[PDB]
Amino acid sequence: SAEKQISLYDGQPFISEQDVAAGDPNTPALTIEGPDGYVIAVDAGTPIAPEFRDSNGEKLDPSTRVIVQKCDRQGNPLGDGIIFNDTLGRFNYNKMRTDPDYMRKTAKSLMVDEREIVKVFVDVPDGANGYDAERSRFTLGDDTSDFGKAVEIVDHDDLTEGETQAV
Amino acid sequence: NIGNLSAEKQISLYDGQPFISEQDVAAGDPNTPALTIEGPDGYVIAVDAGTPIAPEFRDSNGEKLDPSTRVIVQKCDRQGNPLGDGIIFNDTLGRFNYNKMRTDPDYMRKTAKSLMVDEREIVKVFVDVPDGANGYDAERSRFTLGDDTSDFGKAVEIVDHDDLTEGETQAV
Amino acid sequence: NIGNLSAEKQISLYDGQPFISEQDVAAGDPNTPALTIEGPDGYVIAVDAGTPIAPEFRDSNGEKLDPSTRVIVQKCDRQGNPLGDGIIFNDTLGRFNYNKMRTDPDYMRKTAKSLMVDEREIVKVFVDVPDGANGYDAERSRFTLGDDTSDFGKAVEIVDHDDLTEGETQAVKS
Amino acid sequence: QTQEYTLSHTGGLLGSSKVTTASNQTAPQRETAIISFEVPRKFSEIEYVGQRDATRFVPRTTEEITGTANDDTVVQLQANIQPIAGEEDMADQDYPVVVAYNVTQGAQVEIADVNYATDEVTLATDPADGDTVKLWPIMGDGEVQFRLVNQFGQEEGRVYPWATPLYRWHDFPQLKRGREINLHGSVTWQENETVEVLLDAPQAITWEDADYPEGQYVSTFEQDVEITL
Amino acid sequence: QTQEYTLSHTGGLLGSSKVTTASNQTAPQRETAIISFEVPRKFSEIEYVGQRDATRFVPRTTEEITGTANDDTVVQLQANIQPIAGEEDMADQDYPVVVAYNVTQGAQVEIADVNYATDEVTLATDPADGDTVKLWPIMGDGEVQFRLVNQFGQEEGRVYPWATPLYRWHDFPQLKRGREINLHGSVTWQENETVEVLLDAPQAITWEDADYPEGQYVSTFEQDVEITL
Amino acid sequence: QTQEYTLSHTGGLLGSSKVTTASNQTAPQRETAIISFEVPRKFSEIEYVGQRDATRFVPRTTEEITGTANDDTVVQLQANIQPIAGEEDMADQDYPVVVAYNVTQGAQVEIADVNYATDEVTLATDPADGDTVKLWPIMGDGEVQFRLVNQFGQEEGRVYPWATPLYRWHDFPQLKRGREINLHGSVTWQENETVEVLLDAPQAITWEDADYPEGQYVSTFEQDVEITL
Repeated sequence: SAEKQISLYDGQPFISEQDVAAGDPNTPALTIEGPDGYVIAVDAGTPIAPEFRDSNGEKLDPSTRVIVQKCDRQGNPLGDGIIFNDTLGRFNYNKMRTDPDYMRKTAKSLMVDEREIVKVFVDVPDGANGYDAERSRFTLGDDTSDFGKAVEIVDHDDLTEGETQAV
Repeated sequence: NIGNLSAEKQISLYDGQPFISEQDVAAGDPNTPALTIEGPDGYVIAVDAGTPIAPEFRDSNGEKLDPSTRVIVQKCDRQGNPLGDGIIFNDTLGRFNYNKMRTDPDYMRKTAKSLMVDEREIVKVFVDVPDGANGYDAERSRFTLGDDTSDFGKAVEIVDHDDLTEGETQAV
Repeated sequence: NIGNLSAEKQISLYDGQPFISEQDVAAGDPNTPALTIEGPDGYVIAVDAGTPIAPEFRDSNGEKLDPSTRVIVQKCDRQGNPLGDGIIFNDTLGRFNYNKMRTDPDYMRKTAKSLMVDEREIVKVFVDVPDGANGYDAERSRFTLGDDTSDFGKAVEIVDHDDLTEGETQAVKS
Repeated sequence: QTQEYTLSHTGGLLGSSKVTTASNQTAPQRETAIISFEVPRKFSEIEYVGQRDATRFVPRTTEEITGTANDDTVVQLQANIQPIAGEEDMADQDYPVVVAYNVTQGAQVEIADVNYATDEVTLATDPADGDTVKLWPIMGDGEVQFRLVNQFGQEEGRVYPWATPLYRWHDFPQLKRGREINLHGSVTWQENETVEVLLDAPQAITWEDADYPEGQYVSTFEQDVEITL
Repeated sequence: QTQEYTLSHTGGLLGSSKVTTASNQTAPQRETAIISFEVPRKFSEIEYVGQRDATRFVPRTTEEITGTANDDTVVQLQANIQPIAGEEDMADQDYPVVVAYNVTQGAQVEIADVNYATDEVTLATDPADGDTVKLWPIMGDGEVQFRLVNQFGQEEGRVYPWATPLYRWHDFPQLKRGREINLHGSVTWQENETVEVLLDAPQAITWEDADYPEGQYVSTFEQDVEITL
Repeated sequence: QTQEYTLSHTGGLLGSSKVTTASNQTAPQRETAIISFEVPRKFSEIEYVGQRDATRFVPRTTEEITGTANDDTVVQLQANIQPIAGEEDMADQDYPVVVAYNVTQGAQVEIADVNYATDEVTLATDPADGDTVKLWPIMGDGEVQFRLVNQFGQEEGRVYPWATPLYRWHDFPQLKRGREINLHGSVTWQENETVEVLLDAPQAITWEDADYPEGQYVSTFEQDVEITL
């Protein structure tokens, strides 16, 4: 069918990234951005693999925080609509990538039209190591597995509710 | 004796008020607002389609910054969050001719549209200095939004939230 | 167990409280308020037609100021603005006989009329020292408004704004 | 079968075992406890009713003052002093606001004059070098409240949330109908549902010193109640 | 029988007896009074209407500056300076923002240049050691309001609760239709219902010094009114 | 318009001004406060619901241990130690129960073995005479509760009267659905109706030392909430 089950990560074209310094929560380390004619969707709960390590390949301070956040056009943050306000010092990477219960689901569902941004703001408060991306990764889904969920992509061409989803 | 007055009151905001805020700014840092207006509680303020500004933004050495500099007024809801749908006065800096524009109708520069500010809503003054220029200071700078003393210019319209039966409608 | 209570509560105000404010005063400056009462948020207060006051206003050297001194309690809306429509307790100083007037029913000086104070409304205590007198200090001074412990005197009545449905009406009153 | 009764800072209806006394925290001001009231073996319940029931509380502090060859006669105190019922005339205060006692000379130390709101005092006598004196001024500038315990330490809460000050306490003349105290509150507590008074103030408190002259008990708290037998 | 008229900081319709001038409080900033307006013997009433009526107010301060053998030519001021109508070019300010006068040499002291927002000034001349000079810069960084009196001191309140600043006052060019001032407020006061202007600022004010060169009056306030005869 | 969010021992939604951290009282055990949560400028309300909402709290203490020529390698602690989730195998504790750091050598101090319930530890390394070491074992043997404030200090009371222990806190493995914590309680607090956590224990607590290696923050508290915007 037109629906397809996928799982995102860092090394993709439409996604973008950048290094970040300590005490600069307004600098997004990851910028997801709607492609043209490809709507996506996220139900109320889907995994994330928030790997966010140092230059020296070390997860940053546990007091670090991650905030996923929706953004409309204009490169603009938005309050009504936000997912995954959480710390860093919580995930236990090596297991949470696999187990069903160390897994981490979203707050609520989501949709992303052909041009809509999502940002991953990172509050490193202070007294910490700077962030690097090449030593870091990210995900949003587990389509391979059974118990877990995944991202639902659709091509805008094969629909008649496209205008309603555009509203 | 004193004459009675309406709830609507005509004023002109500026830097040295308490509920307004400010901060210094460095070059090449647009997302750092130099002014943060903030709704007081039990008050609404209103701005019609066109109202002046006196965007004085000088250097530490008391000089208007580069004409390439830009000013953006911007509404913000709660959450300290910028907003795009709802924005006023995208302009440069190098266009005001301060010494006259505080006074003259032609040099005067109004808003783009109207505005309203509930008991708790923020407005921000973002300043795009291009790069490598002189840093901003606030004590050597001023700002306004209205001309209430004059007779041709407009002014800001404040109301106390208690004095309205349409308060629920303006809350929606 | 504890016994339930109403929203209405009977109290007596004074200097050493958070929301009240004060300041020192010099002679010949009646416009300087030595006390600035200030409506707390979500707490209306009320004063009926007559309630005591203990206008204890002494010198730095712990002495009641000149008897020609005067006290004016006065309502104020916001804007730090005094108001003539609404004013209580225009009286002198060297009259009260402090030591007993905090106690006896007879000395006890009641107000001129009632009062109400919304979540942010100010009241001020102007102090007309004539001139050339001794200055004012607050730490060597006190002030009160009610008699809540006793059985003959009145007290200030506080209510939390949340516990009412006439709050909009009193807001229109102002 | 309801009869009114009276309590004390000592024994009485509790045998000095279902009651305790205690000092307070000073360096960090804390709304600490100084005195409790445990229901004893017998009673079905106890009742307190402010606006109907009375109260008395006479608090004093303690210090230690040496002397000198060229003795001073004069002292300062970090505890604000006021009168009780009217003037500061020690003859007619309804009980003194200061007590003093020399230690070397096991005798009183009478007062000549008080620097009233300055919180300083002049004495009548002349102490000696290295001679110790103990004072017991009254306690002001402090709050008070009541609360309750559910047989463990789980508080129900408090009687009446708002506090009351002690300079005010001294000010209102005890011992006069109408001018008596009647707080606000209405409670009840059965066996082992103890009560505890609380105090928040900088200064200390004193219940006993074993050298205080006037009757073994520096301070007191006393109170009326309505008991079911 | 309603006719418009004008008031002054001096005499006029009041004989310098139904008006007073006054300085302000500086060490504690206080919203003090500098000038009043008592109704004189005659009138039935007076009316002010902001948004219809005008106003003018030219405030200056005072200081004292010595000199030196190796005189400085340069000064700093603890009172922020601005222009009035446009540039800081003393030739064309519509009235100067600074005045100076040497005391030893009973003569003016002309200006060469101004450090504009630095709040410092360069002079044209060279003062001498121990030589006194008096300056009269303008006054900024201060509020203003109006109020009223009920024949005693019992204030009715205030005309318009919100204040107005003086740097702004200087900024708006006086003497230009439309660009004139028209505040907000609408009042009336009969015999002995005096008015008083109020000012809150750190710095002083000056009405007279008897050595100011330009016309005996350092500052002024002037105003329009609508009088019933 | 209800959205879930997370809090911290630091800043976040409060800017490190509408929150504070604090140590506790040790010599007299007191159910003191260590951390607050003031509502900031913006929000209409906050909600907590035990049995729906989560919690995390990682407490550690501090001490100071010298060294010796014939150094011991061995220590005892007056703070009972337990595991967190399962065995005491420091490799796989889900976070260590002890941290150590030499001061002279600005470096870690690794552990060899633990005397488990004896509350003693063996180290891997050999400290030197007069050499200082800082430790950060976890905190057990202590209670915890919540409460509330009415904008002053007048407590409404408490969320849920019964306490909870910290050895138990460590015991339940955090980070596991179902095995998560969900206390009992249901509350709401608007602007300036601050919350304060409370702790009663003998031992100290530590939020920061500026020499703790792992991320500037010795301990933490973190929590979920349901906010109205």
